[PDB]
Amino acid sequence: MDSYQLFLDGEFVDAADGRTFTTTDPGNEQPVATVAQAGEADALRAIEAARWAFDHGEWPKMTPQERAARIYDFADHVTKLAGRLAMAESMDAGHVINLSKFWAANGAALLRNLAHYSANSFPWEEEIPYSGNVGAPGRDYIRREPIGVCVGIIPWNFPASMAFWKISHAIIMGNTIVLKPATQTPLTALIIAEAAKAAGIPKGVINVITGQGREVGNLLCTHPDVDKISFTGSTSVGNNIMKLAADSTKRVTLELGGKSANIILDDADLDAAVEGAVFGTFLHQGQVCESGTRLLVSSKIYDAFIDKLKARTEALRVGYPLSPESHLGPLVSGKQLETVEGYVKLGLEEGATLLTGGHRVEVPGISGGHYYAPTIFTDVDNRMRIAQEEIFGPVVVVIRFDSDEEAVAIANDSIYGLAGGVYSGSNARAQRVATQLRTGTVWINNYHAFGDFCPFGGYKQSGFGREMGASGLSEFVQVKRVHV
Amino acid sequence: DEEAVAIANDSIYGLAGGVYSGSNARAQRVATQLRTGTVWINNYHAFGDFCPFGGYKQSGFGREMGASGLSEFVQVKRVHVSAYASVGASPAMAILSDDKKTPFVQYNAPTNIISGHGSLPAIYKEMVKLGCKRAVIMTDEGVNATGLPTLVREALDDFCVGVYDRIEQDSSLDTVDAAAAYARECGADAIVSVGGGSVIDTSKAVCVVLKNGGKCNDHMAMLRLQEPQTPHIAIPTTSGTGSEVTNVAVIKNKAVGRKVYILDPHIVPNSTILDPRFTLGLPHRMTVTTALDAMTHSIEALTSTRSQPICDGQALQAIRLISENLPRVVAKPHDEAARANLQLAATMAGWAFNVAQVGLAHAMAHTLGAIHDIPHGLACGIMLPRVMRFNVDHAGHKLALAAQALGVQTTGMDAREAGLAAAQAVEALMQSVDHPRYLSDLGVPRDNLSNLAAHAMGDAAIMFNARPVKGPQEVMAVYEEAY
Amino acid sequence: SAYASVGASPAMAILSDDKKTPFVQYNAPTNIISGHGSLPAIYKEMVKLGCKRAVIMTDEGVNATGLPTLVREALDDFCV
Amino acid sequence: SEVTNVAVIKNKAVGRKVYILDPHIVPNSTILDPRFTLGLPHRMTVTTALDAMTHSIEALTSTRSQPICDGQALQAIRLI
Amino acid sequence: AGRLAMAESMDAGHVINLSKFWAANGAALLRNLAHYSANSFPWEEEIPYSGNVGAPGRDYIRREPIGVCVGIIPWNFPASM
Amino acid sequence: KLAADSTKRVTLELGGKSANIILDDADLDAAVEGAVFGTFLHQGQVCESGTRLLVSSKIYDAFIDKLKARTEALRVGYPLS
Repeated sequence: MDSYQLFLDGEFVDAADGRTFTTTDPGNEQPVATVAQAGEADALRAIEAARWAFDHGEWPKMTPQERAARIYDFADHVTKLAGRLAMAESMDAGHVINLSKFWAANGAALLRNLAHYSANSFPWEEEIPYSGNVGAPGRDYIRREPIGVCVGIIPWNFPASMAFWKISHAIIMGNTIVLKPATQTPLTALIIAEAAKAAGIPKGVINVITGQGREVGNLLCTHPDVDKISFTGSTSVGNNIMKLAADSTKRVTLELGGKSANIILDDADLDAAVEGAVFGTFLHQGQVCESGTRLLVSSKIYDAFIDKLKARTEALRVGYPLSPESHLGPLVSGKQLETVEGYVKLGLEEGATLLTGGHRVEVPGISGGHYYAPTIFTDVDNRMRIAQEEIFGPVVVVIRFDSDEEAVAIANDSIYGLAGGVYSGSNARAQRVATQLRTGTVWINNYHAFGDFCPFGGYKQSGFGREMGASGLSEFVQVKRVHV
Repeated sequence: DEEAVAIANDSIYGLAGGVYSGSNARAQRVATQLRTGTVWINNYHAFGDFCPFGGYKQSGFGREMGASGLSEFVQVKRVHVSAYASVGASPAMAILSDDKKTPFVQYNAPTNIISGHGSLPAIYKEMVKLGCKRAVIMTDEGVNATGLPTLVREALDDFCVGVYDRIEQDSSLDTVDAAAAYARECGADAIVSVGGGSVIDTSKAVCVVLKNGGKCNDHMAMLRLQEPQTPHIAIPTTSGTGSEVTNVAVIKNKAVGRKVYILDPHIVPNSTILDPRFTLGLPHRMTVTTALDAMTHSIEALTSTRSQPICDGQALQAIRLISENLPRVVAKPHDEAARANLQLAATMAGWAFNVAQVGLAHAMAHTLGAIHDIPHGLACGIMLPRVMRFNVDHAGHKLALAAQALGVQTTGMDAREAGLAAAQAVEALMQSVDHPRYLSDLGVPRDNLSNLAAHAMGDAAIMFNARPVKGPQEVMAVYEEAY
Repeated sequence: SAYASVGASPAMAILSDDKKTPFVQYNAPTNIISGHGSLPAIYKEMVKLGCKRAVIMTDEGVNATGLPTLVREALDDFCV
Repeated sequence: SEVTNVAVIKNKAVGRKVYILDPHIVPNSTILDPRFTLGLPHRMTVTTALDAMTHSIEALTSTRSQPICDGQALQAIRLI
Repeated sequence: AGRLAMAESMDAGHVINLSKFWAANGAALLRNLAHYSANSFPWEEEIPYSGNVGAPGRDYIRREPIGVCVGIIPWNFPASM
Repeated sequence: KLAADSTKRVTLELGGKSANIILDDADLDAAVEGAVFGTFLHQGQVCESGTRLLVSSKIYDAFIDKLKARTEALRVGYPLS
């Protein structure tokens, strides 16, 4: 059985006390590997390593063009581990192989693209031709500089992708990052740290610590030597991490969950609309943050849409993640399965009509595993708790409307603002609907259209700040005005 | 000054600061190290409407004034308008379905084709059309020994300013960098490539580097460039690689030991010249290997998941021309018409697989070439029919069309039967034209097949073939069958 | 001359019985978009060409069928 | 006409169709959406199909026929 | 301008030579920021290269107002802040 | 901390202890004038006041006397005067 170690100061080391814990495959409930359990001493060591790498290391001092070559080497060594990363992701987080086989390629492409943009197009120095002050002649210009030590906390939804996002955004701009993966899925961050070590990244730039409980997270958030926290997860934990970081006045970026609405207009193509709705709701068993769990369907096409949606949903195959024939895998843990069952029971109590699913699934040839059938609820009002509270499971609620204004009002009637989608046969009508949605991302006739230069983020209580693009890169730099 | 900087930064606040000095350079050296949101040199309290201000550390966060200040009071929304509104239009949604076909692609072929007897002098006018006056010829030692680059130089006359002949077979990033440096020192504004696929791909990379600057490793991306690159004219000397009309260039990364890609419609050569003089003297082995490489291109393009009727027409016409004219070239080496037909077949096969994309055979051939230095044509030819039989059941009526193009009669037969007949015809042609057929002849050991199969899965050509590759266990089977 | 071969010029074909002139240059730069529901791609094609103000040219018979209305809705704000 | 470089215009003051022939007048892009021909009547369908067939057959026979044009013409004939 | 300067001097203790410019500075700032917003601020921005070849289409950025804002200012520079 | 409970965007502008650095090649008259201004504008109640004055050892003696004289030359009186 494989053994994994913390990545501190450019080397793999055990925990200070030598404690370890075992990860488990959600597909068959078998142990996968043993991972070292970081304590408070290891968190302190990582913080000092990052602080020394920033204050006295060569990483923040070298030019963007010099950082670009190191990032290219890092991306190449990341590509060299594609199969291992995909297999570990499938065995640890439950991603199906058809989904998880692209993670290393996507991460390397993102690294190369962001490094090229930083080295070639990012405005590291910007002029101010007109300062608005005639009594102070001189040269005014803007310098952008790295913030310092960054702490990135990622959830169990997309471990490899989120780790790549955090590491790229932190280190490409010249900062040093301490990465803390989720308790359930720690392997992919360590595998990426292996490529970071192989590529010759300076020591202390990238640190990965894995630990159960929440003492390590509190120590990371409240330490005076940490300059920025980038957190992704649930709203309740983010609202507490922000309170913890408030005591030292440090920059915090929050990416929280959503209850994204998918709108189908009466002129939409029913085949494409059904396919897109099914994809955007049941990709990765509905455990994506931007999942369209609220399906707004026009009254003029409700009857035709419902039957096709039912057939398409029943056509899905649930099986082992490593089997290429599987479309859906298991939930990340038994607690998540119990939460989904509780939400289904609540929805049944509230009076919603259960169209399909709502029960556990036994995968043939496999004993154990957290498998759940995709679930559809109909006759749902927008003020029901199931239409208002995030689930993180393969459950969808269908709500009908009569007009585009009513659809917009229903979609905006939520505390989340992460994403949304519109399906229509006219670009003008879809854009008219989209310009009124109070969400950070709107997809027209598509869903889950990820991009390297397309910023994404949340409105309202879905968080603040953006990732990817110049907007994402600007979160990790300071702004200095110099007057001569 | 270092002590002053250390004292100034020794605080929990980062709002502002000031430096007074008689030298701007010294003051700026002191200022660039201060961890404050605003630094004044020889001034103080210099407020401005477009000058952002704010604090570092425990002086707060965020900025006021300027675009930086105005950006604090706006949200950012990303809107994506899909180009297609149909089921199956996106490869990403194919994960949750048993059907993997993705037929939605956009077709383009802007290359200006020049062909015929004595068509080389047309390069003199093509240079004027492209607005270029300083061309540098890119070639290699083997082609330079035959005297064809001398013919190209005489055709260019005063538009040629240099010749670079140091391009090596299986070129790398350093070869591209050296060629780009040599082209830049000569003040080139256009690149003329005379050679095989390696020379043409290296010239594409050299054009990208010349246009954008930097190093070759910086530009290894997919669909990133937004504007036309340095003008490029390709003059192939092999009877098929297709590289004169494709948008992809493959470069070896010696520090990684892996062939990297650059894929962009803007790296397609502006023009190409199909003069039969450049292939009249080609030996027998090169002729048969390049013809079989073109045949593999056309057959794989007819079978891939992204096959389109235009690509089908190109592939079928190329297959017909190759089948009709390869025996004529083998028997009658300086038959000019057959050489021209082979060149046109190669160009059309390149057009076909530029859009339809290649499958597993090229994924195998690339690893074979990267590890054992095996030429591309032999590797493609020896694995074409085994890949055909490998995909014989998931390929539809396409293989029947290929068999009809080769000449095998298919007035009535099951799709399996027609697919097997097509591979039988391909093997018949291969044996008729003196083509090598087994990997044992070229020195690959039996045991290294596991490592080769493992290295095969890392290529991007997978997931474009008709049959999805479940893992290395099937690549093992095909490699062993090829032994 | 762009060509140095016999039969390359149509003018010299006057003094010969053979009239074939096979020397031409081939080009096809048009970007082909096709498939079910491929009309929305015009919105991105307008951005690729660097245009923002398109005018639809049609006739009465086609305009009566409502296809130009579909094109206008696809163009949205790029149609003037 | 969506991919050709020639445009034919009638000159009413002369009563003769005049020509403009240039590679730079080729359309930059075209959209082949089946919605734009799904409602075409029978007479228009057969006449346009026969016009395309005439194009392909004449191109295969003219004095300037080339193998690329031959492939295009043959594929078009087969599809029609 | 005169009323604002007099009130600032009497309320916050600013000397008249300092407080006599507050209204002019505020109006100039308002005009400059309004002109920049109307003419140069990127309210709509294109994304020519999204980094995703599997999702063709038009990507662009819309910038929109946040909503209700609360501004708390200290006694240092009341009018300017 | 109060705004954390509803997850709303917060921008903070807090105080400072800004340092004013005088190098040995600086012009002593201009340096003294600038230091006095940047420290005593509005009685030092500006957020960006340079309350920490870093002076090189090579020019300390000459700078201190001029700074003392310039500071004692300041007049304190009614704001409206």
